[PDB]
Amino acid sequence: DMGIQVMEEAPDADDLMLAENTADEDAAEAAAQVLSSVESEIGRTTDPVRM
Amino acid sequence: VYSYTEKKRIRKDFGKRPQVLDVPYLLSIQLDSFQKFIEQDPEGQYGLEAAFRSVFPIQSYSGNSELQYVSYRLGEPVFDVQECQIRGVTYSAPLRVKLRLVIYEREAPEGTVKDIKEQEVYMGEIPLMTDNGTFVINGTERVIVSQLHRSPGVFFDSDKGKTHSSGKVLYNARIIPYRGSWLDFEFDPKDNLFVRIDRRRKLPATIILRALNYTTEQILDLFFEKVIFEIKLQMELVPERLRGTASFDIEANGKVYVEKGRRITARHIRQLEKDDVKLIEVPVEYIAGKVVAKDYIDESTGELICAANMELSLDLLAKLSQSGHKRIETLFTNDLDHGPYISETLRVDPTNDRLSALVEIYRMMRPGEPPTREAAESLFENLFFSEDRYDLSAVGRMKFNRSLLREEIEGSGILSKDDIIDVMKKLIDIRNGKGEVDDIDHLGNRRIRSVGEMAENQFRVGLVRVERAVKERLSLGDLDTLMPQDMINAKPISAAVKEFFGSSQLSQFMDQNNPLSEITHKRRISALGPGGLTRERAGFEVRDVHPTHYGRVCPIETPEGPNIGLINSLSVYAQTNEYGFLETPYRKVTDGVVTDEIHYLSAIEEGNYVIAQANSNLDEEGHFVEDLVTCRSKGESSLFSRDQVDYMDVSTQQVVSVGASLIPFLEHDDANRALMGANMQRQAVPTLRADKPLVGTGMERAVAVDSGVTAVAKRGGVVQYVDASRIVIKVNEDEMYPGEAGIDIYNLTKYTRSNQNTCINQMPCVSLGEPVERGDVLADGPSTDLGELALGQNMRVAFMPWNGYNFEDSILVSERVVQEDRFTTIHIQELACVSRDTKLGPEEITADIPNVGEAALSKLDESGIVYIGAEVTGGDILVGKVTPKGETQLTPEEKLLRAIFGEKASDVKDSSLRVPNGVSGTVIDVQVFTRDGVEKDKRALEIEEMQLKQAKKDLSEELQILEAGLFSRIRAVLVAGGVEAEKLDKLPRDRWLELGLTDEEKQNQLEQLAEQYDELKHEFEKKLEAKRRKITQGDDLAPGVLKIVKVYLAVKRRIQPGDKMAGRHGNKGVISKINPIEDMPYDENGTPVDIVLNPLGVPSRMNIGQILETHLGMAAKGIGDKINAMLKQQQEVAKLREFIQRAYDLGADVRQKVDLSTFSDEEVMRLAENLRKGMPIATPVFDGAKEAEIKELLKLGDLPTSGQIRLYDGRTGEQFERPVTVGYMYMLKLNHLVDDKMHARSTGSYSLVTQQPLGGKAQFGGQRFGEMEVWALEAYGAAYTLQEMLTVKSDDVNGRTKMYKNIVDGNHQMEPGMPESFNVLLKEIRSLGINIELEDE
Amino acid sequence: SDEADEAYSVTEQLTMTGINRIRQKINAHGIPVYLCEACGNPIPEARRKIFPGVTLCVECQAYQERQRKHYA
Amino acid sequence: SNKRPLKSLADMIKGKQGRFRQNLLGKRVDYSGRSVITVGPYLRLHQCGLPKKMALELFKPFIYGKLELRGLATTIKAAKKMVEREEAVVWDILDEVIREHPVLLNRAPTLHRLGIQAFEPVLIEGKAIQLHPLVCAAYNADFDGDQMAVHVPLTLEAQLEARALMMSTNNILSPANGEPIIVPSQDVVLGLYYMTRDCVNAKGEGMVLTGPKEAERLYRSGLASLHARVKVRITEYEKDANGELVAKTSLKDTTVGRAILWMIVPKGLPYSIVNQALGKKAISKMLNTCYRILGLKPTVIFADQIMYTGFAYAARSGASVGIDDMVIPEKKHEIISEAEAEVAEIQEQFQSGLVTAGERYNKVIDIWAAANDRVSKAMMDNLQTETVINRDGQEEKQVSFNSIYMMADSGARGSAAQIRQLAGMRGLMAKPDGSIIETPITANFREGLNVLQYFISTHGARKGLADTALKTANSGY
Ligand SMILES: [Mg+2]
Ligand SMILES: [Zn+2]
Repeated sequence: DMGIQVMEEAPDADDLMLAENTADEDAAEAAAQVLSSVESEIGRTTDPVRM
Repeated sequence: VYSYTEKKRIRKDFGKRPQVLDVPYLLSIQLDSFQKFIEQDPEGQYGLEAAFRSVFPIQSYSGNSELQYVSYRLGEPVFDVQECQIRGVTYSAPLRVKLRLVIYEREAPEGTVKDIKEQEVYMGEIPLMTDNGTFVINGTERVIVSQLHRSPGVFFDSDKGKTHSSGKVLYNARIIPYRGSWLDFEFDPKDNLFVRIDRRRKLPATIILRALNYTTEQILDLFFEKVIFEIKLQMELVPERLRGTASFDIEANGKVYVEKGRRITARHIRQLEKDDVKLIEVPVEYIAGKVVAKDYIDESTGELICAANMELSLDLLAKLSQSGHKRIETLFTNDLDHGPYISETLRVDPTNDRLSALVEIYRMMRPGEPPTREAAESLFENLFFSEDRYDLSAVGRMKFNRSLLREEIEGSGILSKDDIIDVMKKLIDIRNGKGEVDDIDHLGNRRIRSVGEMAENQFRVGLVRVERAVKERLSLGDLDTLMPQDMINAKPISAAVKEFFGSSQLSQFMDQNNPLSEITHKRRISALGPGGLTRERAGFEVRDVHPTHYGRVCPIETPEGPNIGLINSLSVYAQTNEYGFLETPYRKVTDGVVTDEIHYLSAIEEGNYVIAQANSNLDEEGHFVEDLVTCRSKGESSLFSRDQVDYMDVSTQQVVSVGASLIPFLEHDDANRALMGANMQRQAVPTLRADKPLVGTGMERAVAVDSGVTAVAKRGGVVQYVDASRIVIKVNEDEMYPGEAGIDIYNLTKYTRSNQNTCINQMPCVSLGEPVERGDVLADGPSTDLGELALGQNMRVAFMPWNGYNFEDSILVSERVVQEDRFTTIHIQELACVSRDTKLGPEEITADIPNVGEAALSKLDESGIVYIGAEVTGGDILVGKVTPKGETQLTPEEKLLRAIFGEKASDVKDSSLRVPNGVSGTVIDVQVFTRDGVEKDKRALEIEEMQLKQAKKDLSEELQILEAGLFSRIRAVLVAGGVEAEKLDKLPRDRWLELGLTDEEKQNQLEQLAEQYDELKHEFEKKLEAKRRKITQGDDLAPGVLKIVKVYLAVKRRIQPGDKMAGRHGNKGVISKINPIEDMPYDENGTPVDIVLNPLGVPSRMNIGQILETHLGMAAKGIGDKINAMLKQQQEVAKLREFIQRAYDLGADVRQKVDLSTFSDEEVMRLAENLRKGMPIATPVFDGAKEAEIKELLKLGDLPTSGQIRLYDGRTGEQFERPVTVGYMYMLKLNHLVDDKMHARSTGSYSLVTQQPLGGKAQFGGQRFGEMEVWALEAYGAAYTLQEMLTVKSDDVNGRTKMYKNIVDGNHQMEPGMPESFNVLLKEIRSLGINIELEDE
Repeated sequence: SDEADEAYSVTEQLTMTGINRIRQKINAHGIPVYLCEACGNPIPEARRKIFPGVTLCVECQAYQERQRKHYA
Repeated sequence: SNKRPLKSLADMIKGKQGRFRQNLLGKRVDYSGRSVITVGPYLRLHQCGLPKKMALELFKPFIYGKLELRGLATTIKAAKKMVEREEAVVWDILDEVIREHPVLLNRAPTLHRLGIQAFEPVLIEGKAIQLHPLVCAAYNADFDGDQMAVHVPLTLEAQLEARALMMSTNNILSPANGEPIIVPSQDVVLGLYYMTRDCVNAKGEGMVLTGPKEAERLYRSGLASLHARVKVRITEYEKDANGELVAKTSLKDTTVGRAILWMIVPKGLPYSIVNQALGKKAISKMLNTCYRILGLKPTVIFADQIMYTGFAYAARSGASVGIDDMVIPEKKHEIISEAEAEVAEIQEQFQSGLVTAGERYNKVIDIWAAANDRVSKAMMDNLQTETVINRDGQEEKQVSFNSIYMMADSGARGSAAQIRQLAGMRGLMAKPDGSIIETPITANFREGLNVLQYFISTHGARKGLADTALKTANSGY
């Protein structure tokens, strides 16, 4: 969402130029402020079954 | 010597190269592969035996019970392929498997079993592949394409500089197992070797070398060379090391060897090695940059002065020197060649020993959990060296050993320490410049699956599913009376095979357009499918042709469009390895002599040899004639001496596929034109009457025979009886198989429907009392001609503009081609009327139809079905069906209407089956299927009695033909030795199975043949009984359907504008005019040109093959017309023999030879009559006719050598200036017809959820006016055009009806309202928590 | 367009750009340097007659070719 | 009941399967239909041959209204049955309804707004749509199986938007750049080039014709040849004024075809417009100056007359293509021997350590490119001229009437590079990586390639086709 588009293989040189870039930057700040905090709490979970 | 069906018409053959390996059976892939699968492997390693041995013997919970696999067999099917296609099922066989259950008591684990039980349980049905490599899965005929997937083994690949900014390439090596974890090594941009285990977190690569219980001294012993200094400060020297830019100058013995600063060179290396310089001296400062090699301690305290892999500085030099240290070992870490990588990796490497390394591995694999010594060691050993969790298969170990360049093709299945250390050395060597990466599209990394292996995998999946249930059921109770029939239900074993053969990307409808299309579709390799790459992730990687494709995959043939290079076709002589890797044959070359025997080489072996070219001239003793012969070594082609060459191509054709081997003069076409020409030859629908190519190659007979379209003899003999439906052959007595009756019958496949609605129909070729030999074709299949592949017709084409009528790619066809019905194709299509039971009652196939007024019901018989023989048009009622319904309260004025006319309501819809629009054929056939509940109607009992009489007549007629043949053979047995030759015919034929004869083994023969005819009688009887049972038994129709009536409309499509003709050289077009024959160009003899073409197409599209073919067809037709003139004036066979034999030996040293001198005088008249239309000509693919032989063959006729004659205009009759090229090009009607495309719609059906017009021509749909068309409309000002394309013509349900009412009212105005798409959008936003609304206007 | 004519244009551009890159790498017209810019050695006469305007002897040239083979 | 997620409200709106993407703009539309386009070279720029069956389906409500208006059908049901039987008066009603009623022709990749144009339907037999030749450039449509979708404007306002706005005779200039988009393509330019192209000694040399009528009457009776330099009396009208159009007559030196073609050119155009060979750019500039002088009506008329005369005199040209038309130069094997000697010498020097490996690779790639240039130059200088005699009797060189060359040089189709591959040598071939295989194709297509060279060419061929197949996917991003 940042967004950086986590892939499996490296993109081609043209796929960088052609790939539209969206969308800064409020979601940029929100995403970064979540990621900076996620590393601290380890027990965090989302499944209702695990809870 | 010529085959008897070959002397009928001998194709003259250029192609001077003599043929050594004759073309294989083109369908060897499918048939061999499915042979290995369903077949009794005694030493089970293939097919079903391997899967059964892999799941069994199942052993019960605590070993109380054991389910043991005894054997299998395939029960014979219920219906054959024709009956399967009619009835509509998969033609398969039951897999009856004899199993065994043994149960154990206490104190006898392996001890004596309390009891065992034998039983043959039935586990699913496997579909049976027909004699052509095709399956019948749901009545339709599938083909399972071969797959092309990466193999297990070690792969060395780099990012080629894309990843890092500097560009520095980063090489990785991946050990992909068959099953297990993916060990991978890869460089860091700092050139540190890392290792990741399953695409997990990166660890230092030497962490795993410590995990394999090495230390740093051992690692540096493995990866480096020890530059040993001694003691002062003397250096032992390996002169090869200092290649050079040289640090210290060089000196020994004090005089000089080299002065400092200047780069070290090969001359000075020569000087050092020549003067035998072992020990030189370097200063105390040059040793300051090297790296220590091993441990070094002080004896005084036993203290470590320096470990291994530790930087060596002047202080430590002094400290060792004072310790009496004479020896020092340093890493030979050059910068260019012997790069230091393990040194830096051991720097970054935090661990030190096997314990801490194993702990690191454990933390990476199973993270967060507190590790132990034992748990870490167990995880690591279970990674790669426990046999039940890591398997390099036989292929995997072959490729792993061969890729590391070892000579042990066979080996273990688990890794080892050495299999990792060799991988790491090869990685580092690729990084040092010695060695290259692997190519991914290299065909030594990819192997092929086929039906046998994919189906075997699905069967193993089913077997594991069985093993679950059987283990648990032997867990509970294990009680006696529980047998191996209750534990195994056939549904989930057969489920995977059914799902695969029906629902898979590789099970796909065979393309039956013509025989060539089937032959190519079966010899097809696919990179897609479950197990290979996907279309989204491919590349850019494997679309490309690769040098290892020579002889293995056709570089020409592949689809253009969404997947180029993802679907290649197998080459002509390509084969599959033992392991599954493609390979190709080469004639071995001993010293200079080109030996005859041939070895098959795969892309792995084929590199390191030197392989001559197939077009390399040779002496008669097998020597080469050129000193430097052009051959391709590992990747490139250069001139090698004749001594060096090891192998030679088996033929000139061996690089192409069977599709692209049928293009004459393929060498003269741009490669993409060849691609298009092959792909379009796949699409040529068969014309009404076949016509062999005047300019072929000699591949046509092979493609026609090796496909299942033409009925070929099995044994020679005489044609006892011919017919439009059957051929009876009385075998030569040499081939009788003494128990047999003698004669064998071929029943032709008459007008039947292929997958593309074309007509498959076999025509007899032979005639009564004419010999045949085994392998001769009896029945010409669809689009073959006297045994040869004949796709289209050879037309008298002219190349010239002609009035803008062949303008872009158009074609200008003469009316004469439309008259001769040259491109008229019979199409066949089946229309189904399903009567089900609706929730208000069942629907009837009655003829008492609603309102339709006794004319539409004229065709229908009493039961409501059309007659077999009627010619319907679009709209006629094939099957009249009336459906129940409710009242529905007809509005007033409809109430008033029916009250004034008293025409009370029907209550029953007229949902009947009427012919689709635009088709007009004859109803050639009608099949009926009544469920066992529904009784039957008159037409059903009629068709059943007709099929009954046909089945009985077929069985009896076969049996009596066979009885007469067997009585002939018995009478030939009764000619001597207990002989009756003149009274043998006296007593009746039935008083001959009781005939007397002397006491020999030949009265035994008479009694044997008699009791064998008795066998014929009784088995004919059971045949009749089973046939009547099948014909009479009710059908297993889908749930709810009372009965299905299937009409088969046979249409005859004629050539018309908008149809797409096409040549074999990528020249495709579209008929634009059908010119009257007196409007076409003619020559000075009165002969119109059949088709006119644009000369502009040829220069830009560099396919001059169509020009050379037009010239050669002019020559061939000139020869043939000269023959026709002689044959029509009744010139004697002196004249015919002379001229035909003069034309059959033309060209420089052609391989073929014919001598009409050794020819019966009647076999030259037959041959002449077949050469009277034109002399067929062959031109092998890279071997064919040179242009000078075209010119000669033109001089043989009275045609001009130039190939250009002068033409006159049809309408005016004044000669075209600058003569034009007219010859015979062989055109093909592609299956892109103008009435399969022309679609239109004013107002029809509308989709349910989104109220738009339906999509497609079958739904009578509308046209997709999309986003770009909307931009085009906005770029004009057409605001109203857009508002009505979006509102009234699409989606505005209340404005479309008002527009219709207005248009019929003659008031062209729209009140558009609002689209239903936006209403649905508003409701769908409102059904979220958003409240969206339309404000006050 | 025909779908092979555009393919022709693509192939033409590809081969031409490759050909001209490998041509520009030659730099035939040049300066008589007479001595290596890496080791100062005498660039032998034949190498300056073959390639007018060399800057490296064959040893330093092949060295540089190895590195530029890998990358960077 | 699958492996895939369920679709939800947010999914019901978003995504290309959502409402906005392809249900709010891209919709299926009624009163429409597609077929397979053919040439129909007799039409004018404003019409398209509509098949009678598509026309009878699309215009159904209009026809029903007509039959019930004229009394030919009592009610709409009776009219429905009439046009279902396809009686004899439904055809007259079709002619009347269609008379001035444009149809929008649209081809699938609408890259610009010229991928939609209103045409007047001309009813034809068969089932193929007949599309004007000069419109294919706008549509990017060749006649090798492409298809077109026809839509029917339904309102008076949409009829007037098609007629007034999108009619094919209104859009003739590229909206990206005002050059006319009605440039004649390949049979047309080859016709106009063959006719407007003199040779040294044809029939009737140096007659003084009285004017273009007499030159045409002379040519058509066959007394003079289409390129026979004559003095002809030409009256050209020049608006050199406040738009006054003064006439001026003179005696020009032109071929007979130059003057035969002058008969079609409108008034305001000078005479130097047709007095040269008239390849491709000459014709485009001819239309352009006609547009800058005279406007749109004379330019549409001129474009149609140009297409008609180009097709007519190209058919009379008889311009075929033979095998003897690929004149391989005789100095081809000499040049290849010299280049082969140069690569052998460079390989000998490399073996003696005088060069490196990559250095010698560069050298040999350069040697082969240079020899390829010499062969291409030699073949084109052999092909681009021919000898001929003559008034006084001596040989005299003129531009070649070779057919492959005439097609490459008229601009009609082809160019000296494809000509080089046809008769010159093929050259060096690439790989997909962009590297260049240093074993050239010393063969052409008039000769053959052997199995190895035909394999080597496949590399670049498959690379180019794989790219063109994927560029087609995202053609309009
Ligand atoms: Mg097209
Ligand atoms: Zn140097």
